[PDB]
Amino acid sequence: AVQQNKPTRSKRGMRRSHDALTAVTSLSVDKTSGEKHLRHHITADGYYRGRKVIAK
Amino acid sequence: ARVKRGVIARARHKKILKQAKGYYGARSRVYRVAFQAVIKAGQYAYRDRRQRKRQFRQLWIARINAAARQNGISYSKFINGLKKASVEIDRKILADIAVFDKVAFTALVEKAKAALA
Amino acid sequence: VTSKWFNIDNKIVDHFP
Amino acid sequence: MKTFTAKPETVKRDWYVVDATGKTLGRLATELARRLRGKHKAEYTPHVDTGDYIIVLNADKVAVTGNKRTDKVYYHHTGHIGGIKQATFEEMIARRPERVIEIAVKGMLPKGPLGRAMFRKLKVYAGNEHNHAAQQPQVLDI
Amino acid sequence: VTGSGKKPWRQKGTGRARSGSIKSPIWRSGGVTFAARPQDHSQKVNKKMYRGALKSILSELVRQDRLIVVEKFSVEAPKTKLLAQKLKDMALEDVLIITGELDENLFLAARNLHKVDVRDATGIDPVSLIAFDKVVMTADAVKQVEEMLA
Amino acid sequence: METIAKHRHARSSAQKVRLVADLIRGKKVSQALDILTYTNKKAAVLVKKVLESAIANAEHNDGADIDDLKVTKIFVDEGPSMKRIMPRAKGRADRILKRTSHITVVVSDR
RNA sequence: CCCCGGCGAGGGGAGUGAAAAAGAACCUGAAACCGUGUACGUACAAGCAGUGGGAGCACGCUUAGGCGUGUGACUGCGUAC
RNA sequence: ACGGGGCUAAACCAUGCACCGAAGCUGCGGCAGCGACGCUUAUGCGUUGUUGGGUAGGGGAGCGUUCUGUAAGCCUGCGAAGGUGUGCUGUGAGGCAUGCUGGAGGUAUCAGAAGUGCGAAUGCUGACAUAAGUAACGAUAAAGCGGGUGAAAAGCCCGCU
Ligand SMILES: N[C@@H](Cc1c[nH]c2ccccc12)C(=O)O
Ligand SMILES: [K+]
Ligand SMILES: [K+]
Ligand SMILES: [K+]
Ligand SMILES: [K+]
Ligand SMILES: [K+]
Ligand SMILES: [K+]
Ligand SMILES: [K+]
Ligand SMILES: [K+]
Ligand SMILES: [K+]
Ligand SMILES: [Mg+2]
Ligand SMILES: [Mg+2]
Ligand SMILES: [Mg+2]
Ligand SMILES: [Mg+2]
Ligand SMILES: [Mg+2]
Ligand SMILES: [Mg+2]
Ligand SMILES: [Mg+2]
Ligand SMILES: [Mg+2]
Ligand SMILES: [Mg+2]
Ligand SMILES: [Mg+2]
Ligand SMILES: [Mg+2]
Ligand SMILES: [Mg+2]
Ligand SMILES: [Mg+2]
Ligand SMILES: [Mg+2]
Ligand SMILES: [Mg+2]
Ligand SMILES: [Mg+2]
Ligand SMILES: [Mg+2]
Ligand SMILES: [Mg+2]
Ligand SMILES: [Mg+2]
Ligand SMILES: [Mg+2]
Ligand SMILES: [Mg+2]
Ligand SMILES: [Mg+2]
Ligand SMILES: [Mg+2]
Ligand SMILES: [Mg+2]
Ligand SMILES: [Mg+2]
Ligand SMILES: [Mg+2]
Repeated sequence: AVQQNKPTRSKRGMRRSHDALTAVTSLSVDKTSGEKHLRHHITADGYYRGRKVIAK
Repeated sequence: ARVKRGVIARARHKKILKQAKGYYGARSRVYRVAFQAVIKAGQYAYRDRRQRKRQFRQLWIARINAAARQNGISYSKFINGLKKASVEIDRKILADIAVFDKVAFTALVEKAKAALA
Repeated sequence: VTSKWFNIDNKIVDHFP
Repeated sequence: MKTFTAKPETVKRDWYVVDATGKTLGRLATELARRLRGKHKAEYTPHVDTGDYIIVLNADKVAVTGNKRTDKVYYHHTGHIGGIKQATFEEMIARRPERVIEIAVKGMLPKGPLGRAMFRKLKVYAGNEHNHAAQQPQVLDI
Repeated sequence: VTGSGKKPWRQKGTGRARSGSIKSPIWRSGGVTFAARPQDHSQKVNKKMYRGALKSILSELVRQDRLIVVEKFSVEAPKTKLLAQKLKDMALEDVLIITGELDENLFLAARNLHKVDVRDATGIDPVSLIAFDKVVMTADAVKQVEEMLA
Repeated sequence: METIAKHRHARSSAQKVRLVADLIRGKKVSQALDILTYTNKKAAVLVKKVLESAIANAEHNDGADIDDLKVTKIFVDEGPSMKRIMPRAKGRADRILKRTSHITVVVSDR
């Protein structure tokens, strides 16, 4: 099926009121390294909750 | 002599789009839709210059009817009594007195009840 | 072109004789 | 000079209380609608609500003439198909005494967001007592 | 217009407006609808109407004193410097000189001056008389034009 | 002080990139940089490079300080399109538009 | 020439020029179309979306006053070409 | 199967007097057409009477566009045409003045000639929307991991399954 009238630029923007992205509320700070990371994720060099889990 | 329609067409399109300011949607953006909107708005303005003289009289009647009934007389009997007393005050003025000078609108009602008597 | 085979198919097109 | 227009933020509204015992249903509802709308004031403006607040007491003792007591029927539709429901005047006074007066006054007011604002100034009670003693309602033999 | 007489698409079924040629004036690069041909714009004026309008022009120049009559007008050498000085003495800026016979030297002197025209009584035309601000006719030229208009 | 960085002819449509730019409008560049690092969108990589570059124009050219810069003004504009052809069934063909963008970031220390 | 970037694309400065919003996609640079900012309206309200009436608000102007501009709650009438 | 609320009259019959009610008629201001008659026109004015809904259609009078003469004139780098606002003005088509952009042309008056005016033709060409960040991403033979390079590796190279 296809439209009978051209939907306006307000109906288009109302449909997109639910299309926004949500920012990450906070980043946890590592216990020893002191660097931010996603919560429950290892940091960018392999520290997770103090210990170094990936010595790479 | 070849004549190009460019400068002149733009002036005449921009005239109609200038009168269509405040209209929702394509009626203030698109010439085709805005031309019909400006024409239909000129028919309403002509028709409503006649109704402005009716809507306002209808309002003046209804404020005299309400102020007169506070003095114990209806509109139809109050207007008759002023013709019998040869008072030629306007309905636009009578409805004005009813709001701003309630002691002068009273004095008019005694004048009308007397002649109606 | 012209088709839109269902605008050529004459069972679909020639439905009201 | 232009005609005076009442301003929504400076209109004076007052509280009245009406007893509805033995009044005729429709011949009372027209006086309610007249004052709910403001037609009794020299400041009446069509697009402003200049009316008064009205309390109606004893709503279950209102009266109808003729055989309307058992023959007046109130229909409404629920939206679902086949949902046409009716009640007589007898049955609504039994169940919803206040609804009978409010239906009558509501059909006599203007339709639209201003006529719905007039209807909010009508307080209707089935009994004889009301909680608005703080508003100091005056008595109306209307 | 250069092109083909092929029909761009068939008459029915396409969903497009009927077209029959790529050279029609509706289309871009098509013909002109009422295209021009070379034309002759010359009109006819009766001999009497032409001569009757020179008499009005001439008798009107006299009324507004733009007709100046002399008996000799000539320069001794074909030099634009000489004719320029001669015209300054008579206080003339732009002028049409009408002479009985075309002087060999007065012609060559006057053609670098854009506000000066030297002409023979046989070749005066209506637009020249109205155009220039002053007209100078030698005496032998006045009698030549009087007979020509009769 | 106001500082600009642009990315003209970015290769993604404006509607997709506007989702990302609306996250960092009005934030400080410190918060903005770490928000952009943890959104899994292609447009966040593009926008982050324009932001890190505006920050750099502020010290070298304007002599500002990172600790108090804010993303005062960010927007995306529709750019030119590259038009292609997508062959469809039964002999028909379509028109693909590969849409681009212009990303502008403005950082101000005030 | 310097700076961010991938020894990128793109940009910010510096410089040339009368002009660089004349920067090679380069005179002028309209409209549709798409955005960012500010003022006002809008989440109990039914329809060719205007027109007549009209409060409130915002910004100007000048006063011993209400005028201009923007918006338009509520309201009569109104079924495009 | 009163337009509705409602109505025992807010129904019907008879009489009467008020009022409401139209772009009808009157009041006040203005414009134009046609007659009659005159300060005497000079083609106009004054008094007066009257008319002024309009399709097909007939009659009259104009605006603006490009080009030719007037014009080797006049305006213009102290800012032309074009673009974009604002104000004033005419019964209309329109005109005029000016802020900003623009950076070299424009053209009075009065005559002349027309490729002289666009919303429609399933009109023609170019740009750009809508549906919509939706369907789809082309055989249901199938991948998993380690190392390398690299700004970045599910897909590239190397190795084992
Ligand atoms: N419907 C089938 C067969 C078909 C092809 N061309 C047609 C024309 C008319 C009717 C049917 C057809 C298809 O599209 O492959
Ligand atoms: K050919
Ligand atoms: K020469
Ligand atoms: K420029
Ligand atoms: K524009
Ligand atoms: K309205
Ligand atoms: K200009
Ligand atoms: K068209
Ligand atoms: K889309
Ligand atoms: K697949
Ligand atoms: Mg079709
Ligand atoms: Mg051609
Ligand atoms: Mg001959
Ligand atoms: Mg396919
Ligand atoms: Mg094929
Ligand atoms: Mg420079
Ligand atoms: Mg140039
Ligand atoms: Mg340009
Ligand atoms: Mg609300
Ligand atoms: Mg409700
Ligand atoms: Mg009725
Ligand atoms: Mg009357
Ligand atoms: Mg009237
Ligand atoms: Mg009339
Ligand atoms: Mg007529
Ligand atoms: Mg010319
Ligand atoms: Mg011009
Ligand atoms: Mg034409
Ligand atoms: Mg038409
Ligand atoms: Mg194009
Ligand atoms: Mg499309
Ligand atoms: Mg869908
Ligand atoms: Mg789906
Ligand atoms: Mg899918
Ligand atoms: Mg595949
Ligand atoms: Mg791997």
